[PDB]
Amino acid sequence: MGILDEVWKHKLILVETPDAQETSLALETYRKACSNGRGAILLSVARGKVSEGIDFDHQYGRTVLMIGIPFQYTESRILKARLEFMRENYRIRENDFLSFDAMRHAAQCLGRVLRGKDDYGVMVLADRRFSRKRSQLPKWIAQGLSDADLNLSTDMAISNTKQFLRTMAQPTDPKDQEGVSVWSYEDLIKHQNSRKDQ
Amino acid sequence: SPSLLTVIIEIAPKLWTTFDEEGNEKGSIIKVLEALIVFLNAHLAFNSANKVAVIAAYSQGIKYLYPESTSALDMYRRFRNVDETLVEEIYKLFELEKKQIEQNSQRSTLAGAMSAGLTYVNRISKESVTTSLKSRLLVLTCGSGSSKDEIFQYIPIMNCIFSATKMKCPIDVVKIGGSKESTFLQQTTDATNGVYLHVESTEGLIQYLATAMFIDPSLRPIIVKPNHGSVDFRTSCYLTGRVVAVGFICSVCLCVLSIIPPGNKCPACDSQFDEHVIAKLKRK
Amino acid sequence: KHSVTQYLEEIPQQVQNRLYTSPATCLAIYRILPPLAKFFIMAMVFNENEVPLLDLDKWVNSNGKLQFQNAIKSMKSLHLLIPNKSSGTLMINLNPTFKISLRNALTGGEVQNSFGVVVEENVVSLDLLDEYSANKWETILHFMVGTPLAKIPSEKVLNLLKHSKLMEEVNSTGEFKITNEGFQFLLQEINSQLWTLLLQYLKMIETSKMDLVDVLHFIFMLGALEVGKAYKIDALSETQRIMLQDMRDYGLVFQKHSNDSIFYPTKLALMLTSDTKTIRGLKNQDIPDGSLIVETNFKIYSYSNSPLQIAVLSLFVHLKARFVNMVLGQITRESIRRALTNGITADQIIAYLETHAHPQMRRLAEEKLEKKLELDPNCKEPLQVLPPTVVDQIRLWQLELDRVITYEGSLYSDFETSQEYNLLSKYAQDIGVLLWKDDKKKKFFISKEGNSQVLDFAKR
Amino acid sequence: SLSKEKLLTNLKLQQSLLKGNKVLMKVFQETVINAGLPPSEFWSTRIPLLRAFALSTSQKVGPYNVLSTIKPVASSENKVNVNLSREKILNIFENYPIVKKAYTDNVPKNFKEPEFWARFFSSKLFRKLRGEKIMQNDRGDVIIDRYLTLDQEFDRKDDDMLLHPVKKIIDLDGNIQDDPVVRGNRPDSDGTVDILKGMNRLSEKMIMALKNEYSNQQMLQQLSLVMDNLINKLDLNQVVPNNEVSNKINKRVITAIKINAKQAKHNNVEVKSTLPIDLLESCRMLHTTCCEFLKHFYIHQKQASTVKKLYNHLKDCIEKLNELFQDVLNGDGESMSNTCTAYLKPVLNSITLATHKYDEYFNEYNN
Amino acid sequence: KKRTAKKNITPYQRGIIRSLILTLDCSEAMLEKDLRPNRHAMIIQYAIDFVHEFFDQNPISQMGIIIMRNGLAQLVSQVSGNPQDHIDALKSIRKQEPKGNPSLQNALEMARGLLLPVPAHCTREVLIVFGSLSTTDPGDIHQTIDSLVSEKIRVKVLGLSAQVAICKELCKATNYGDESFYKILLDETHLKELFNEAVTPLPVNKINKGFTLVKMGFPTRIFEDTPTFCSCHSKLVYGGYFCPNCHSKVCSLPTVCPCCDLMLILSTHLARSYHHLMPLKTFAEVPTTEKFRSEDCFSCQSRFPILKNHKNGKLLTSSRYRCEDCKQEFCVDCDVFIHEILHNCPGCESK
Ligand SMILES: [Zn+2]
Ligand SMILES: [Zn+2]
Ligand SMILES: [Zn+2]
Ligand SMILES: [Zn+2]
Repeated sequence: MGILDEVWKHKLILVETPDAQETSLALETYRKACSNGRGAILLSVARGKVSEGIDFDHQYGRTVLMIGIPFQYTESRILKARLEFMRENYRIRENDFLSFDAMRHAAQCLGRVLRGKDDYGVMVLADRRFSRKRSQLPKWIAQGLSDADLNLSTDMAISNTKQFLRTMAQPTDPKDQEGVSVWSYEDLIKHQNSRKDQ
Repeated sequence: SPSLLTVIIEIAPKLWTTFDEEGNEKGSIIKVLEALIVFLNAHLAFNSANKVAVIAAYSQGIKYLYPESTSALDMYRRFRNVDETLVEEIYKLFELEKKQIEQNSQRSTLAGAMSAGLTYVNRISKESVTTSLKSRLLVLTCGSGSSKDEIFQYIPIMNCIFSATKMKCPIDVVKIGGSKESTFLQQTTDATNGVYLHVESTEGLIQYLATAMFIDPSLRPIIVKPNHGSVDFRTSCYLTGRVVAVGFICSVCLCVLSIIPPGNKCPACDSQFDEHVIAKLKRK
Repeated sequence: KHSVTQYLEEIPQQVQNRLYTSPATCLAIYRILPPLAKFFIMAMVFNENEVPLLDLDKWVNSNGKLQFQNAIKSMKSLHLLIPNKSSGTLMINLNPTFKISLRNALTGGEVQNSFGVVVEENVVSLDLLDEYSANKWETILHFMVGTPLAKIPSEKVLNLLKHSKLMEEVNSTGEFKITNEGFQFLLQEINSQLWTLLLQYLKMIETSKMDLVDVLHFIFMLGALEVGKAYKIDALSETQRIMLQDMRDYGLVFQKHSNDSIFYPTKLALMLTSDTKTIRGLKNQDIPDGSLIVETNFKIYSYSNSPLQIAVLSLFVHLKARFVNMVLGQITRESIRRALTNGITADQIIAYLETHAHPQMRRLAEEKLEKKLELDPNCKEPLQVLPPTVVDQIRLWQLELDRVITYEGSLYSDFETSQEYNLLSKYAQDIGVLLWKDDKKKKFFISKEGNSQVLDFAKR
Repeated sequence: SLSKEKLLTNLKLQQSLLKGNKVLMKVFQETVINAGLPPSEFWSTRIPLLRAFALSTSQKVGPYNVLSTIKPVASSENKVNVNLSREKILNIFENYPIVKKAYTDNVPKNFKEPEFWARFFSSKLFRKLRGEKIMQNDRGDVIIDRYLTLDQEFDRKDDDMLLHPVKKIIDLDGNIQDDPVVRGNRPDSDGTVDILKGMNRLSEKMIMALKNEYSNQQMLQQLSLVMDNLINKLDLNQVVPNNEVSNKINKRVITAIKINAKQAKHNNVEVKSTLPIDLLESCRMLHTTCCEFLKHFYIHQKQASTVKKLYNHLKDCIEKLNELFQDVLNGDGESMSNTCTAYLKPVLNSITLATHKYDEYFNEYNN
Repeated sequence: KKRTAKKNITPYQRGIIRSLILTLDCSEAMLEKDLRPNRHAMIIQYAIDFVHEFFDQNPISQMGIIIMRNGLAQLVSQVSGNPQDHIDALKSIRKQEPKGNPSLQNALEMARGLLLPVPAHCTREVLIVFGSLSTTDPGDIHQTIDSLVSEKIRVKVLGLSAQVAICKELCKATNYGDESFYKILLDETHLKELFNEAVTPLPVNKINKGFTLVKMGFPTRIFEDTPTFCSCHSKLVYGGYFCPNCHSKVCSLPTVCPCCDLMLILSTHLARSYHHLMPLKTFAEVPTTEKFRSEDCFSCQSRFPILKNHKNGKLLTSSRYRCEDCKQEFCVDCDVFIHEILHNCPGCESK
């Protein structure tokens, strides 16, 4: 289709390819483009090497996606055999373990897009099955995922993220609400929790 | 097109005595007061019932006269109410006079008067969004001696000018006193599109008033009646005191200094200058 | 509009001075003159000496001389002044009675007439009897226009309307319908209506026991300000008292009951001269009650209403079923053809809509307005401040029923040479006053501005 | 890039700017062709115009989009010379050497306008951009196929020329597998991988072409109280308010005011000989710029001889204008000559004053 | 519940002279539909407003306008001190429509070239109204930024609805590090006030730099009318000014003499400056129950003070926002008016 032409018109595309060297080269160009003007898209694989160690800071990551939810049994029955062992040896059923692994990889992918608290960034998902897994996710992800944000359509998704990006762009720096969530130098911890010694 | 003529009559009993001192004591301000009352009535009649206002400047402050801030809590007869109320207030003000009143002769609150009057004009215009008021104020001053040109009021006067121009409010001035062209006032009327009138003392102004102090409401096709040229060769050197032509103005200080630089620390802001720059100036 | 000022100058000079004896009348007529004349008169009032005209010419500059002629022609027509060819020059000065009366009025004169008012316990409430005066005015308006029930008992008022031919109604059959006079009555909102009625009372009440000086004294004393105390009791002529009672019957006097008291100064006399706000059992709150409808879709959307007002609207639009806030009506070529049957011109209605029905069209006229006058030179396209579309449709209906073209001015001649004619034509094209011209005939029928300017240039 | 002496010597640039404005070339020639000014200083006044022009000129457009686009965003106009034809083709050439070389090689024969670009569509726009055409229209022939073969290994060697030893944060190479010697599995169909390498290579080439960096008190109160009383003493007879009192005084006031009205009125807020008017205007512009150069130089300072030449020329110009006035009085008469003298009075005074000031300074330096 | 600036902590220095080179953005991005006509039309309208305002408040500075179309920076108004030229230029542009991509780098380089003639005491500046989310540079950018900060050229930019990393770096870089100048907007009114706050001179905490006396002279109006004659545009103009030294006519302006090249001013420009240098202490809002002061205004005479015990109404607040040094009341309207338009505090003038 012509779909790639448009994203070309806006940003850069940087695919993920099996040879590690070329992958590293592409990744560093992605960083170099992000910190430069032109926006750049890197699309990779959840099971793949990219998610393993690479970090995505403020600039280098704003909006991860999860096209689909990662599952393995595409291929053959080694997972089936291990899962057989799992069920017989541990009181764990197939779909339980499979969902657990999938959400493990999903959370590992998602967590990369933040570094500090000054950073921020959308973390969308995409699949019907995700809606029921909302509890499998790690807690701190789940908290931000309110109920009303479930099975949203793409259109309301774009609306919401637009509002987000605008709002976060604001220099919302009261610096007195940050005495709540930063525990400033040597004191707020000292004061607060030396009193909380209760 | 209604107009808000807000006279600003200053009355220094020091300057009132000077007026008695000037020429003969052939009549106190009473002449001016009566002429002002009549002119005020005239304007009050001319238009379609357009309000007025009057402020004073006595030796130790200013106080309104006509709009008559909450106190309890003939001829068309509104003329009657305006005039009798004004005169009652002014007699009250004259009661406000004594030696402690004689004490704070250091200043002359005219600038405060003009500023407050402008604020009043803004208040009235803002409240009366409908039927926009082509307003314009006035100034009556008893020109006395003992100070050839008081300058400690120089800036607030010009701030008044700029406010006036932005607010589009011509401001006409009538100085009654010695033949000393009130330079700042002169520039004020000229810049804000006004009219200057340096009458002699004892003549019944009413003709002067009704002639050349009544054509500024909302007309302006008519030649104003200003005196001789209004040279803008502005303030004398802060250090020297002689009127400057080819100025020499420091910096962030902004003070205008004569051809005599003290060589360092312009004598209004402590700012030593580049001696290299000093020599560059001295290169002449 | 008969332009009562024209009636004022109609009356002869001696009776004009007779009127000028009354200072309050002098003041009231001062209120009416064009501003140029106002300023000139205020100049002359004090310097007790005639003044050459040359000064009063040089007082005014360029692009505003038209008003100079307006003022001088008006003042001469009503003869407030006396031009004086003393030394062959022009020694202007007012009718000295006018001057002295005015000057007395400015500084405590002896005008016991204007001072006829009395100050006492003005127990008159704002709504108090003001609502009664408004109700009387509405009742007479409805009876003249013709309501379902016309309680208008003004036998004198009815006689004035009929003999004056106030409205095209068959008074012989009792009809009170809209004629050309009736159409105008529907047109002149408040000042026009009150003025037409006052003129009618003047014309009808002109035979015997008039005392026109006392008549105008009473009228203007009413319009001047609240006389209040002792007005009806003391401050009135005998025929003056009769005229005051008649006016109070006509609503224009808000006299209290008991048939003997001070003058009851109703707001209406104020409305005679004010040219200002128009708003008047015990309920009536509306700064914008009149909820008319008029947009670009030529429809009638009404929420706010007033029964006589909406009847006036119906005078050029159909009615089918009155609704709660609305009345079934849609303005079309037929709707105004209703008034075209009465021959009503689509002229007064223009400014009427621009002014009336605005209590419901405030936001409409604001969005059309958009302050697109200072923005007009920059953005060359108007934002339909005064809707031209509706104007074009109305003109089209008017044109459909009319088919005739006329022009104002006067025929001109004595263009001896082609040079003068060509130069005058070029100057007129510069000023846009030449309707049409031709050098072959050396004639045209336009406004007198070109001739005026050429004559002034030649003589001075 | 821009320097005072550089713009001074940029003679071709200066003449181009002469072509820029008719007014400019006119004033310049009449300052030159009239045996007047060396162009050097004439520009020395006008330098900022030169700098501005030069910068407005040498302004390389970016590579980036249009460069790319020239392969993607350009798939429709199969007609003649499409949008930005020369611009697009030069973007292509800087973007891809191969097409430039092929077009150049196919100038003496085989026109690259219509048929060249037609076959180019197939050949290149299959080679670059979309998937391997392989089958279908294999019009990639002759020069097309040759350049295809070339560009293959060419892009190869380019990519070779691209490999940095990336800083060890990102080093995926050393990161993967080059820690251990392990035994995994792998399970995650040729072609299109080349497509991905194509887009990577394009982007990196673009970025690299950009890293390339190519009495008081007592009596006071007394009088005050007196007045206060007078006021309180009923009085305030507004009737007695002057009115004008002395008719004479009144008259005098009126006199003053009409005098002032007249004088200020004299402010009416159209020459005869249009050709002589324009000629005089040229003379004024000439004398103005001449004096401009002096009042620059006479202030600034060691180029005294230049000032001397300027002064001699200015004196010549003054005498010239004197003769001009003489001729004007002779021919145009007086009224027209009077109008000319009025039009030229300010400039004449200024230049005369400049001459006098120079004479004074020269006397001071000499004596 | 109050929204006030706590304190002004550079009331000692500003750049009084300026040479601000506003650079618009006329590129395909500005054609989206987020602001009522578009981005572009609203932008240019507000740009006109800002031009008027800025040349009012800083009436001694110059200004130049730059667009960014088709990746090119095409100067649309030479750096000049006459507002009308720039106004007309913007008028002309507004009827023309954007294209191409915004080439921030080219605009930056064109500016840096443009501001070279500006002398040392004058201060430079740029104001990028950046609208898009990308640039397209024909060169290194950090090269340019380094050249900029080498040439002491502060830059402030007003992004549209996003934050671009490079622009943030740019503002943080030139302005001596202290990042506050990359303010981006979230509403049209926010945009109006953005330009408004761009009008004023710009302090952060100035490094100790060269401060230099500047020669200038004031003119005197002319008298004659028929003798219409001009030495700055070579026309007939019914009467103007005289350079005190060059001694040649100059059409009305604060312009520089076109004969001897010295600055010309009257004073009122200097008066505007004075107003900007030493402003007032922000008026304090008096305590609701602890005021016990006069029940009126002071500068005006308003009747908006309190209500005296009304459950929640009186519990709200007491409109008595009163300035410090004169310690006199002032209703809200009077305080807003004083702190906006005229800066002579009424009472503080009088003592
Ligand atoms: Zn000029
Ligand atoms: Zn000069
Ligand atoms: Zn107030
Ligand atoms: Zn204060």
